[PDB]
Amino acid sequence: NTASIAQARKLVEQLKMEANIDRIKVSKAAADLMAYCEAHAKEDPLLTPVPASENPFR
Amino acid sequence: TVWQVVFIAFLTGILALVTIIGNILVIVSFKVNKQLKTVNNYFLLSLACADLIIGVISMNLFTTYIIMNRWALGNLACDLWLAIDCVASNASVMNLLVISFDRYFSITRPLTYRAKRTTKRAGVMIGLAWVISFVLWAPAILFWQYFVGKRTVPPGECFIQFLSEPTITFGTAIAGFYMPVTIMTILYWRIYKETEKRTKELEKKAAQTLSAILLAFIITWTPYNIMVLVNTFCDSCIPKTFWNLGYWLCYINSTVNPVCYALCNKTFRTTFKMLLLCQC
Amino acid sequence: DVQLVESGGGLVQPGGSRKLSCSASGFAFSSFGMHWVRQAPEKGLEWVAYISSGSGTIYYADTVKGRFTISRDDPKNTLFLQMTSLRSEDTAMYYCVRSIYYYGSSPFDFWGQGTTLTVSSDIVMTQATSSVPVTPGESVSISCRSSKSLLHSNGNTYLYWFLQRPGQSPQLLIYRMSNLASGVPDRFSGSGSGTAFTLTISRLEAEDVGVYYCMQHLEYPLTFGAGTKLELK
Amino acid sequence: SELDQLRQEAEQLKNQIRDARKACADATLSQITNNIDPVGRIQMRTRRTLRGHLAKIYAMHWGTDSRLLVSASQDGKLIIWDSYTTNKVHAIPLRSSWVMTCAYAPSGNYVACGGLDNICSIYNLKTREGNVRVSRELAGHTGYLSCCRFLDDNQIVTSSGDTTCALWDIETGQQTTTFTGHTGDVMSLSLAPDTRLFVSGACDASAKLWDVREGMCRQTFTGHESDINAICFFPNGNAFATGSDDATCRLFDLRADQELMTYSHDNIICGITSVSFSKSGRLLLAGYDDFNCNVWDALKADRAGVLAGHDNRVSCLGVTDDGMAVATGSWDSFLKIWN
Amino acid sequence: VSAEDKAAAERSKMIDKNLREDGEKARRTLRLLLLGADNSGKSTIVKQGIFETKFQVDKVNFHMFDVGRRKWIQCFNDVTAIIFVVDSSDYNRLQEALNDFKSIWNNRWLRTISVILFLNKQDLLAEKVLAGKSKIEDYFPEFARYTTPDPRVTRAKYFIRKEFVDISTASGDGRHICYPHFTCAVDTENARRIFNDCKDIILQMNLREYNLV
Ligand SMILES: CN1CCN(C2=Nc3ccccc3Nc3ccccc32)CC1
Repeated sequence: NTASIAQARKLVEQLKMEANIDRIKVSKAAADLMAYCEAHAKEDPLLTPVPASENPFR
Repeated sequence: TVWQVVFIAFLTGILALVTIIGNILVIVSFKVNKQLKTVNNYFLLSLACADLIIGVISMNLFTTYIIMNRWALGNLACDLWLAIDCVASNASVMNLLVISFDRYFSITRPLTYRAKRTTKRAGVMIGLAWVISFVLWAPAILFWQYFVGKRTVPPGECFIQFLSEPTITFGTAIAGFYMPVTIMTILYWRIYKETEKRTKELEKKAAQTLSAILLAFIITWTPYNIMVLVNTFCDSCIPKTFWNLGYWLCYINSTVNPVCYALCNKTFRTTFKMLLLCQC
Repeated sequence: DVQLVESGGGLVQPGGSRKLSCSASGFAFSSFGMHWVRQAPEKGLEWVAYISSGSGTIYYADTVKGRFTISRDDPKNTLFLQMTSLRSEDTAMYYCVRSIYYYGSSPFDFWGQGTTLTVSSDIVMTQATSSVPVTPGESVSISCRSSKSLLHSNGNTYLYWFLQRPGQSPQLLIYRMSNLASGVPDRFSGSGSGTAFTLTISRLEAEDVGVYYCMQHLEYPLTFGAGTKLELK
Repeated sequence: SELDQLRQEAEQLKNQIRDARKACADATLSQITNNIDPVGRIQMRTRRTLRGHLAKIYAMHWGTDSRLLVSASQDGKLIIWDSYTTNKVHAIPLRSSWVMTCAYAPSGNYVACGGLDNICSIYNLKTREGNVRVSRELAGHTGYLSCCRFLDDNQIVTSSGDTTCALWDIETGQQTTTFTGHTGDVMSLSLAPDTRLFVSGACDASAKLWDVREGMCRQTFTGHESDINAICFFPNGNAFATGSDDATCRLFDLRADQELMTYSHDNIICGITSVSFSKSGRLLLAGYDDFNCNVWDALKADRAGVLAGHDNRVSCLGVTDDGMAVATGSWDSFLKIWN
Repeated sequence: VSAEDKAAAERSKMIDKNLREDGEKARRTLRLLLLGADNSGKSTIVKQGIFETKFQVDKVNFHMFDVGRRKWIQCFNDVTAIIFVVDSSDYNRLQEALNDFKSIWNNRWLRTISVILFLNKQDLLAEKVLAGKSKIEDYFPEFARYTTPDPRVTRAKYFIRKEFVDISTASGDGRHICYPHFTCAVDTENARRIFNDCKDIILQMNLREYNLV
């Protein structure tokens, strides 16, 4: 009966909340991810292998 | 005629290579395939190991012994070969007996035997088969001249040196070959009967496999184990050429063992195919 | 809830035999390794024997080896110490200590009341201080030294601290030189390196007095310090 | 009428978001990153293997100390491993042999498990009595638990098969906040580094970003074609990666509110079980159904390496906080540590 | 190796000892998955969020599971058998039952698991075909050409078992087979039927690994 109307109303309200949000461009999002990656590349043991003197799994 | 007898050495060498490789693919498949590291395949491991000693330690020395018509090795070094051949061959028989008992119980008692039999009760069956095979011939071959009488074989020849008495020859043949085979043929006949009951409850392939693996111990061993019985009361009425042929046929079962019992398993077959071409 | 109740003891003639028993009721006794530690009539703290969980590893001090036997009854949740050919040097209060051994564990956490028995290549840990005058509300530092470096190759230094208030069994304070024991107030701290260790107490109060004991667990025989007493003014 | 007007409004709203998302896609992330040197070949080797499990391993979680990890198996056992020495610290029996999730509290004082029993069980490890006892038995979910993650010693978020997620107060044992909006079964769950948000991947081929305090969905992501089995935030907290049964990883951006890159190859057909990032986010590690794991370059979508040491399905995969090791658990009842 | 980690190693050994000893205990039990619908009457099969029932026949352990679209079915990858209960009386919901049986037979995770299939409430079918008020030929037009390879009841029973067997025999390549059965509420020889069927399931796998049948 009225269950479909209530469900439809909830879908519109959720859609409206998601449809009105602050967004940034993909280029800025792409650049920010890139900057983080090379800002922490030195502290990534899996990226640059570390000598056995520092590996606790040697 | 070295230009003609060299083919005999080449033929025996080829099957000696076939015997050794067949155990190698069996022995490594137990390690390169994790799915094959089960309690059921432990017996298959022992059979290949027993045939391995036949492949290198036993067979080749016999191949030289027929082209080189004398035992160039020392007499004290000949009892080692006879003992090793008579301990590895028996171990092949006994492990086949253990397999037949394992298969009979797994079909007759599907829900009890496999769970009840852990790795402990298996280890003892594998060990006991070797132990009975261990002290059954070595005292007979090594400690028959040192304990009774003296050496009787000519220096240019070498045989097991107690076939003269028709008492221990019949006893050891019965307890080494004839008794295990009679058990197997009865056990495998019973397995076929219960296979039909499963089919009737809910034959072309059951009868074929149970006969291929059973008509390979009979063919490869029966001719030799009768001439030893004839040689008991007789001395040399059986030709020495026929004695050699039966002696060699006994070694053939070690070549056919890895295929009739291990390669039947689909997982073993897949690993053999992978190891044959996709070497890793 | 956790309790280790002692039994046995008394007056034993020299050369006799005795059997001390401690009953555990309140914790998983099977999963705990267990120790026996004595404390002479009016002297210090000395370790005696150890039995592992499952009774698979037993250790003795050289003084008691060959005439002491330690065993545990897991179904009965009790452990025993069968003493044979005991002499006058064996007269002490025998404490029973529970201990567990895994990564991040707290061994020697609980001690039981002792049993008073009256008979008619080692790491030396030196506690130079024997008695210090202490005023309430002040800061107290206790120093400890060892003849060997307790810092292992795995990064763990195996030094322990204990407090024995008058009339009470010793209580664990610091395990592995840096870790506070459960229920110990945050005012206790420990630091140091190999051969040099320090126990710092800030804002000392009542019930914080007694004898502070060092201990190694780098190598069996496990050994204690002489003990530093804290007294009022 | 009635529902027709509401249906038309929903359709117009969806089209508006599609146009709004397209208006921010000025340049593809692949185009921007086609100037950086590739990471090359990643040669990670099996360093330490963990034995003791008899059934399939379904979950594994690292500790915040990067040394202790807990694994869950169908044998009704929870095991805590000292990865440095391969030692077994604890063996917690389970009341139900059916477990699909495993969590290790950040403080290290608790572990969590759940499965077909529809119950999140919380075990206290640092107790007296020297044993491990269940401290809380959370009930209220009408479907099987797929994933649970600890916020602190008192809060936990659970993902269930009732198409919902919940936030529990452990001391009270009640559901503080429930999360609704998923159509299919919710399979994965990842907590943001700031803990104020989390993403959930469900069988409706969609992912949703939730606010823990508000209790409402903020962003819904739809770019997949099959069930989403794995999810993991980027270390920054402004992106996350999802793995699906369509043999494809996709990296979604929170601020741009759309997909960035796809990680797919023509020779991969099997689904994805578990994904995680590296310490810096440059490496994306994904477990697959074809018995091995792939290492992707998160900025260029290139296969940097392969982790092939398992002879069954790789169900769980995790990366330590310090980034030293990578742990993979499989259906062969084995745990492998790679470095 | 220090003193404490040597003691920690010994603790790991005892944990391993307990792990292997109770794994053997679980190795001697057979796991079964019970499946059905609301009207199937699957609760009253063996008189003895997941419900577990245990029963023992001739000193072997059986451990049945009840859950209650199916994403968790991959957890039951290595069960001894699947027990499927179908209400034969309900003609309307039979088509739903066959669709569910077809879905469970061709599942990617259950391609090698045998199914024991129970036609529960066989008595209700007996006192429904005889009455004749409802005809099963309406929902399936081909009961019209009915033949038995009361006949009206026996052919009715055999037609239903053939519908389920036809799905089973359509695919699978003989790796796993179905075991049809007919049961009722008053029937008490049900754990025996599972016992006989599970014995055949184990026997066939032993035959396959011996390359015999
Ligand atoms: C090829 N050789 C030849 C020697 N061998 C055996 N000779 C026997 C000697 C006398 C009586 C019976 C036998 N039969 C065997 C039965 C079991 C194990 C070994 C033998 C081993 C194989």
